[PDB]
Amino acid sequence: RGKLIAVIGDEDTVTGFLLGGIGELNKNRHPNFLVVEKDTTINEIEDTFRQFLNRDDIGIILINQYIAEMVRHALDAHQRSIPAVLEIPSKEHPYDAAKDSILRRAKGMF
Amino acid sequence: ALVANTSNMPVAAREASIYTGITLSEYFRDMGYHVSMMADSTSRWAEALREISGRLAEMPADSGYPAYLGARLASFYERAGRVKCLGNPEREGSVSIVGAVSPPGGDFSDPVTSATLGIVQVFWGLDKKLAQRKHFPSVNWLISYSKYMRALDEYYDKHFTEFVPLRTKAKEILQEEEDLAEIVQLVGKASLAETDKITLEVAKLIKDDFLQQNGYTPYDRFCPFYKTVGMLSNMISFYDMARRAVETTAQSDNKITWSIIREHMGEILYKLSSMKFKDPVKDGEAKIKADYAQLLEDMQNAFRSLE
Amino acid sequence: YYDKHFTEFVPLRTKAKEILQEEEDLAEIVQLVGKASLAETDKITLEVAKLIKDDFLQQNGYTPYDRFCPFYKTVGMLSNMISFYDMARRAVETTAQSDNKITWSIIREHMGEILYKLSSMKFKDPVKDGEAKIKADYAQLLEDMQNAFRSLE
Amino acid sequence: YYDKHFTEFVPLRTKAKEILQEEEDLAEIVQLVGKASLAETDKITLEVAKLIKDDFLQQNGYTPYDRFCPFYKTVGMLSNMISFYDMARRAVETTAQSDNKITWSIIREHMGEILYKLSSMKFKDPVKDGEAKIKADYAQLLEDMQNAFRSLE
Amino acid sequence: VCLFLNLANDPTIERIITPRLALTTAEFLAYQCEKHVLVILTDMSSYAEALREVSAAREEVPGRRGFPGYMYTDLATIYERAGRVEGRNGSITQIPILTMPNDDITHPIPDLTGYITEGQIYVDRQLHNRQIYPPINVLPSLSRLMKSAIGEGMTRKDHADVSNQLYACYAIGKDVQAMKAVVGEEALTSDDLLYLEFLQKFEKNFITQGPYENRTVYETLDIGWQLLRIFPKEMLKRIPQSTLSEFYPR
Amino acid sequence: KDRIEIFPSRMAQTIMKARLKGAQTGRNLLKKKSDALTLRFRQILKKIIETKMLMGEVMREAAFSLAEAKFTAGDFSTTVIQNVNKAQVKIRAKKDNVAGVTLPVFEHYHEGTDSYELTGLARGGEQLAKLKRNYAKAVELLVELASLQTSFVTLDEAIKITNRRVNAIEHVIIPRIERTLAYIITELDEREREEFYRLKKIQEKKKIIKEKSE
Repeated sequence: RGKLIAVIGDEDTVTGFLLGGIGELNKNRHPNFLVVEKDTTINEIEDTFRQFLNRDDIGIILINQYIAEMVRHALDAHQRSIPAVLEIPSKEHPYDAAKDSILRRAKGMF
Repeated sequence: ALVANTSNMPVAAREASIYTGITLSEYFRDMGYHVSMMADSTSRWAEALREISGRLAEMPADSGYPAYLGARLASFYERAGRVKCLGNPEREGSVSIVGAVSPPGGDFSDPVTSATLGIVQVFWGLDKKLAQRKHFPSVNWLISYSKYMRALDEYYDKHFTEFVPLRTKAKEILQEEEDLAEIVQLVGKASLAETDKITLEVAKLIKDDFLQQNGYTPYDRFCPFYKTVGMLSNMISFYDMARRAVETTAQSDNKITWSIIREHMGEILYKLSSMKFKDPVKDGEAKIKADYAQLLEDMQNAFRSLE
Repeated sequence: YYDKHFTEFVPLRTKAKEILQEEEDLAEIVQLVGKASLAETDKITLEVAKLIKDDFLQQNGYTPYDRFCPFYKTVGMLSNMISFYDMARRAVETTAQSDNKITWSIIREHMGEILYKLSSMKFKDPVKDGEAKIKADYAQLLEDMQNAFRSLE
Repeated sequence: YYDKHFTEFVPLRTKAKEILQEEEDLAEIVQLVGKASLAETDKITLEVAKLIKDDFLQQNGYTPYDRFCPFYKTVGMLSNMISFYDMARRAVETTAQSDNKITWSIIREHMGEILYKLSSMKFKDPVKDGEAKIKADYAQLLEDMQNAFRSLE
Repeated sequence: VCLFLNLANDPTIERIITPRLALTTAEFLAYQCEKHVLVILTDMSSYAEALREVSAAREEVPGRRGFPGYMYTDLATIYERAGRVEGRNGSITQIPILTMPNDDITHPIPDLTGYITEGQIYVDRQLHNRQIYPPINVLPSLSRLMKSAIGEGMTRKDHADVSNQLYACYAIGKDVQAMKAVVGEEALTSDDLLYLEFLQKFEKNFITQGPYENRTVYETLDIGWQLLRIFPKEMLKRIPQSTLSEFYPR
Repeated sequence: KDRIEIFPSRMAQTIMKARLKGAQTGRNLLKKKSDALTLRFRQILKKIIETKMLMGEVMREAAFSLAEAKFTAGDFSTTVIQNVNKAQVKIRAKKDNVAGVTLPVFEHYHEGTDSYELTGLARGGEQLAKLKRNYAKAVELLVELASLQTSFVTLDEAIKITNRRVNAIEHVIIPRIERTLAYIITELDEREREEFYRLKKIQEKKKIIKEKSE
């Protein structure tokens, strides 16, 4: 009931989670997810990112790292805890490690 | 010679005791002897002096002590020193004072300890925490100081040469070990420079196998100076070699780290720790110096094998 | 004297002093941490100690009911408050580390009328009311408390 | 006297005292908090109070311009500093609940020239530049402030 | 027992000789009659007040906090008439008992006393209000001569080791108790719980005694071990393994 | 400012000593609160470092499994993306009483509304079913990772806030109490001296008067 998990990522990432049973339409026919394609621009990602951050029914957001870099300024601008944003490796992009939001919050972590 | 005064002795004797002692000291000073006098507690003397001032209904000054407390202490210590004696024999001698201070509460605000510290040129600040840790002698290190270092530079240069830069580096290492304490607490030696790891671990080596001394062992009852400087020389030489080994290779590709140094030449770290066991009673000056020279060579070669 | 006539006062006196001192030490921590973390026994001590401070150690000496409180009544009042303390402490510690853990919130909701009665003892008004009745009324509070905790456990 | 010759001086004197007192009331707690819990209305008070302290209350008596401060100049430059206070405080009070709040950082960057000009108001040398130029100059700063606010809010 | 009573309403000058008469007897009994004398001087603070009264009678100008400038030597004159002497089998010990005005150890009376005595027992108030008797706080107390008082041939081999470990355990228990008040019971680990168990049973079994139960030095040590056996051997860091193997089990 | 500005007195001396003891106790109790938060922070940060590593391995397996489903099915992704209505997985907030401070955590909630059952593409139901499970497991781990990060959030602020208060007690409030206490002590000795002076002159005047009478 309480909170949904929003996903902003590539075609396979979103498809996988949707099969995972996560994601749904609100009463306004809005989807708590975005598929980011090669033709998707920065304003589209940022607008979606912001709407999830300002949407009180979301909370955890799952994004691809390569996207995290594309709109990275928005990831440090918001410092809260409901909107926990987790950065994941895309099907082909390589495993994340550096530029983790948390490793930045705490500079004492491997 | 010993002068004994307990707290229930006549106040005139407790106040006069300190001057009786130094008068006996000067008597032998005039013979050409070197005399070392210890006042067990100059705070006990100051208490006796305040009592007499009270009995005489004198107006009290700072913290209740007589106005002349400082003048009496200053004229006490001024009587010590190296002198040219009277008389045609043209003899020389000295009186040293190693008087102790024990202010009520352990504070340094008491005029007696404050005045004493403004007069004495060396302070061997002791601590109780070190004693609780069984580390002896219990020397605080950060509080202690000596203002004779310049006066003795002529002696040290003439007879030993390398002693002075060694004691300078030793204090720098110990002070840095303290300065790094906050970084270590917040890091755990993980996000820490390899050069700082050398400082921390070598500083420990110094604290353990040099500054610490076990007077209940027959080999460590007395450490001749030539042995003290020998021990420090090899430890500081190691420090410099370890710093160079890391720094000259720290660019890229193939670097030396403390984990490599420690594992690679553990026998050298052991031999350095073993140096305090060279008993001057059985191993003569030439043998101890020879063994210390061998460690110095073995040590430099151990690092050489890494480059 | 106390052991000859009452036999109950001496141990009540000891426990009352323990509670008041324990409250002072807990008060020092609450002022710092805001009750963020308290043991259930500590929560009882704080509330019983307030019960004592407000409804036993506080009295208006210009009122008929508290112009003079006869000793049998003073010990009567304390006897019930201490009995409550021991039973409330036993209940939460006995059921601790189990399934049906009892807490203060359950006790206060379960037998709220018992705390009201305990706080009402100062008003029994001696001399206007009789000695035999006041003692009997305090006995009734003890029976009501015992039934309240028995049904809670 | 003040009402007879000036009138404007007295309400300026009162507002200046209130600003300085509020700054002290805040400084006591800001030292402990670290400027984390300050409202935008409080940050304006703190910075205007600094403006008053550094540019109004202190003067270098061994200079051609601060060796003597004719009263009309003291009240003139105070009027501007207080006028800024009221306009800056209003700017945030009318926007804090809107879709864009004029926080200190917005007014500070927008009106940085006004804050510097206000600080320069001491450097008027009343012997070289007489009353006519000083009053005209102070009037110009007031106009500059009013125009900047109209473009800001 | 040789008992001297100087009552509050007795002459104040007699209060001054009272401790001198007690020690005068103690010196006779101890050093001339070859026996060991324990001298207890109760309420030295009341003595100090009587001494101030005598000073006023002499029209002497009061010193620090109203007391004579010679209060230091006067206390030493009384206190130091004790100890062992060469060639005789007697001894005198002293346990002066002093009320701290306004509970401030800085006051000249406890300050001048402690400055010329060897450690302190120190009776607290928190332990008293908690209805612990005796209310003696072991953390601020000290006996400088304990190192020589105890050990094989004087009490028992393990005396020194039991004392040091109990002191550390109580100090830690108090430290853990302070932590518990902040983090709660669920935030504690097993070692912390053992220290809390020790703290509660230490005060209830070891310190709390009662006025008519006489615990000899060997029973006191046995009680210590009963509390120490709460901990596994590896946590008793201040007791050598040889001592643990001899005394710890059973 | 520099002193509490309480007039020198024995009453003020007693109050300052009690005030100092209180400040010292508060410093130590808050320092212990910080140390407990720091261990958990380092406990929770260690968990994030461990959990993050696992996340990598788990997501890799899910990504491969998706490729396997695609191999059989072909292009199911369009149907899944367009055919979305209700969620089967939802997250509930829960409270974690880490200390006196309470930390917000996420908890996985298997609400239960049925997901889309699709055998339309090559009928590759076995691979799609394994794929659902692989991601479903990934989500649960991510929920814990999100709490980890959110817990780490409420903890970094709690540590900085507690340490700031501890630092102020140590650097501002106690130094000020100690300066006040030392000030009081000095002023009290100054008052004692002037009383001594007057008494000395009184004793001397009495002696002078007595001599004149003889």
